[PDB]
Amino acid sequence: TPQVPLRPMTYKAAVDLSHFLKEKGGLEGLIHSQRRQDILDLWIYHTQGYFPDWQNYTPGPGVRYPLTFGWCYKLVPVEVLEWRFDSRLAFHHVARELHPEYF
Amino acid sequence: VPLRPMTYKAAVDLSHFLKEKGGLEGLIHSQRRQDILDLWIYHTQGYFPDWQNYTPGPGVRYPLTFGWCYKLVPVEVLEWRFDSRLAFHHVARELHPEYF
Amino acid sequence: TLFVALYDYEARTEDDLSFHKGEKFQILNSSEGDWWEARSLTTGETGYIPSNYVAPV
Repeated sequence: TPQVPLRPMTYKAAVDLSHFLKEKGGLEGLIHSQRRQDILDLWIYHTQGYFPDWQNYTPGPGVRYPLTFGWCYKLVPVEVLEWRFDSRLAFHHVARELHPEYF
Repeated sequence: VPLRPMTYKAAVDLSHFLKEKGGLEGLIHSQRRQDILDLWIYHTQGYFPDWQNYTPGPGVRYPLTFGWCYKLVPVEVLEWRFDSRLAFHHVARELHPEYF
Repeated sequence: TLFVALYDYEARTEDDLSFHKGEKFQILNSSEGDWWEARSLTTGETGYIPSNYVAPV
């Protein structure tokens, strides 16, 4: 199985993908680490082809909101953080209502 | 191309490679490029994409990986620059000890 | 001018097209990237497929 072409992540792509990893279960509740965030970016990249520059959350301390509108996952400290699904992210660009610099 | 751990020896051998080949030397910097490099090496060598990390500017960006003999030099438009001294002095640590 | 699948591929976004090695297609739009919008000769369904996964008949 070859490795599919590169293509940028997109809102619709991000959303379908979130429901996918939510339907599958596992990423939900998982403890965060760069090594994991990175294994993620690569697994998605290998399978889907989305260039690895989309899974960026915001700077802490506290909740880490995703910069990519449509990626329905955030990082919540439970500092020691963990992945948490929250569909409101698909309707509120909180990571821009907060940190507008990045946009 | 089995997945291997980026060690000092591997970093060095790599820096020598990309210097012999040419190109990266003098090239202007962009995250998308730094990313293209991370992936290119990952595909061909098998080094997990967490070794090419420079230091926060402004100014010169020293690599955090002891053995990667490349740094980003402003000419804040930046460009890759090979400096073998980096394999002898871990400047990115004398300077930014937090990352260590 | 209608391509055939070299390898199987399961899509994971509503806009991609899934297919089994041998499923024939017909490109509706190659001029936009390495992700071609194609039409399955089997089902009639359209969607993006990874061009590196197909080849002409």
